[PDB]
Amino acid sequence: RTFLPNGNYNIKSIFSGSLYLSPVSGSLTFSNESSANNQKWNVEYMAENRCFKISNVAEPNKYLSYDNFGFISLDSLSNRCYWFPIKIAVNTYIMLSLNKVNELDYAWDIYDTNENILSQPLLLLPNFDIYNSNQMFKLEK
Amino acid sequence: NSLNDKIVTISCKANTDLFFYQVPGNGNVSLFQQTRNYLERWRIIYDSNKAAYKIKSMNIYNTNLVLTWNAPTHNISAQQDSNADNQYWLLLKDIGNNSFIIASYKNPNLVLYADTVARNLKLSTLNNSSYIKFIIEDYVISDFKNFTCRISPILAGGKVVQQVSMTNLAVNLYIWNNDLNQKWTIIYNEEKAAYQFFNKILSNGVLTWIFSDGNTVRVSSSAQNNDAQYWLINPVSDNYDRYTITNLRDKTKVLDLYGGQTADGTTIQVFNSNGGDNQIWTMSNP
Amino acid sequence: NSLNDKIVTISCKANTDLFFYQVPGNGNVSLFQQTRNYLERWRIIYDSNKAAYKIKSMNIYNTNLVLTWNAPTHNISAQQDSNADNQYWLLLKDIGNNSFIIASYKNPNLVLYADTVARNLKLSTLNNSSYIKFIIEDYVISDFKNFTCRISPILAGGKVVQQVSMTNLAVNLYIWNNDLNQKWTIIYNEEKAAYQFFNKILSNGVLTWIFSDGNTVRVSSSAQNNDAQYWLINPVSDNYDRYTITNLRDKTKVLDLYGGQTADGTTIQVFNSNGGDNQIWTMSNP
Repeated sequence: RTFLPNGNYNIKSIFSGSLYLSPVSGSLTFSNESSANNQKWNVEYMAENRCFKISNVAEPNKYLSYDNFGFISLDSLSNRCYWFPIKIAVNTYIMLSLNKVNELDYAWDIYDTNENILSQPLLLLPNFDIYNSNQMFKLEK
Repeated sequence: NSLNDKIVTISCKANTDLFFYQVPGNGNVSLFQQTRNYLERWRIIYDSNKAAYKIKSMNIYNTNLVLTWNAPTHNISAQQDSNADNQYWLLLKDIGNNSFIIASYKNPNLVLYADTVARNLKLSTLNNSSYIKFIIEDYVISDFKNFTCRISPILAGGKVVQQVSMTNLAVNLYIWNNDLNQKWTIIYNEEKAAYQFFNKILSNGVLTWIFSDGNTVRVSSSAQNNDAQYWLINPVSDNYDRYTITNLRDKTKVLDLYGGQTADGTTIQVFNSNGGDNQIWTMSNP
Repeated sequence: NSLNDKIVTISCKANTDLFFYQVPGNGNVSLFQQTRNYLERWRIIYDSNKAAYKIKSMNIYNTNLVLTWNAPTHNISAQQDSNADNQYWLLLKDIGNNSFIIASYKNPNLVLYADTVARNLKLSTLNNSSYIKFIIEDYVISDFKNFTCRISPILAGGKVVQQVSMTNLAVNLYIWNNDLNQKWTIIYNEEKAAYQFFNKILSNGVLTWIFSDGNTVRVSSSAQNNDAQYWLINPVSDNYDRYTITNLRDKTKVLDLYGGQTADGTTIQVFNSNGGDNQIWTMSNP
């Protein structure tokens, strides 16, 4: 409780309000608010792994995960679908994958040409500190 | 810009026989067997301000189509040239294995990846595998590095340039009976920077000019160097695919038709380069 | 191969004046202004099967220490060599400008990145920013690319090769007074693959082997493409930063002191390439 309570969230980049996490042709990308269930993520603390899993409300047997190419993915449940969030300011988090890649952590990251992310896929890339703008994502309601 | 504006075949490092090839009906790019065809070819365009290249297909009935990572998906396709960020690429020579990583200007964390199973192109993040590494090479030296073929004059074909017999060499023009003395294996030599023309009827036997005879041409066993042996193939850009076989010993010496006689028996000779037409020739699959 | 066993300076494309530097008291690496000292030299070792290169600092005191990605941090240091995966690097050359993005063999996902606020080296994921891109060069070309300096034989370090005055354009040896006729500027013409020596009391007055009265040598207006102006600078490679100055026109004619003569006014000529001392020189800041 208090900290990321189970429920239905929206997921943005700090690079722009007015854009939401959504799946498209099987990638995850930030897109224009559609007020629909495609953009609503159900996030569930699983106390057995002290980590959280995140399902897509409109296809809720599919969870956020990643592939052996860089990308974050929607997939059926897997240990990869487990995430270990770090809050660093109201509603903003740096999502680390629970299980470490080599000796170093990875995170959701998203590229910006100039604080612009329009057509960009969400990927999984090494993390280091709390100071990477791209690694930062905000989860509301 | 070192190779800028060049015409090129990209093949996969994880499969030497697979080429970037554009599929006629629409805009798929696919990894395909060797093809000696415009569809196999791509010219590279540098942009000084974007500091990066785009890759354009020489599809003749679909000009101005270029390699294009589709917005957020994993998919590489060919597209109408908006001339946008998704349509540019950084070319990165590996220097170790001498191949290229091709990374998207749009987001250069992601790189071209060869999906060998399902024979199309995809994106992946950087790693050491050979799925992200690629061979880029001069369309001509690719089409001719090891091509076993027949040669026909620009003047009406098929009459093919052949050696007369396994027993007797020389070199004549004839109508295409399939006898392998008319089948002709051309193989590139990086060091010399030129191609030899082997005969099949007996390998080790290669197409040669002669010394103390200038016009005359024949076949002989390979020798050091040898300067007389070896040749330079050069296209004549247009709808084209018609080439010009030029000797290394004397660069003004081009393979000639001896007045372009169009009948069986004719000597094949070698001349100065004014041509043009007996000098010109095309080459193709048995 | 290509850059194997070669010996090199790395400078940041984001800021040309800062180079990779191995701070001498124990192992760190800093981005630091141009030195011309072993400190900013790095030997490039290839591992043909590892697929990738490692970069070894040339510090005399602590040889066999290389450039090395620290653990799960983003920092980068000079450390003892043990062929560990941290210690290798992919040298991916951008073909647009002739830059290099240098990626970790242990983890390509991220490549090294010039900090330049903290004069420092870290690892970051990729981008189009010039902070991840770098300039790799033969140290000799980097040292004598463009170098305002004084030239001295090894037989007399306190004495200096000079033009005699602004009017009298001959070249002798003289004790170092900080006067302009004693200072030169060395420039690489890369297309020519050789350097010229510009004297500093003259604009475009250049060290020349005047081939006609030769072996004598003096300064002349630069002219165009004389080819007796222009010189190669080769070290005596194992040790001491001492260079033979060989002439372009004639391979076996180098800069010469004319007997180990050492005394004010002694001639500087150009002579047959023998053992040395006579033939060796040393370049250094005014």
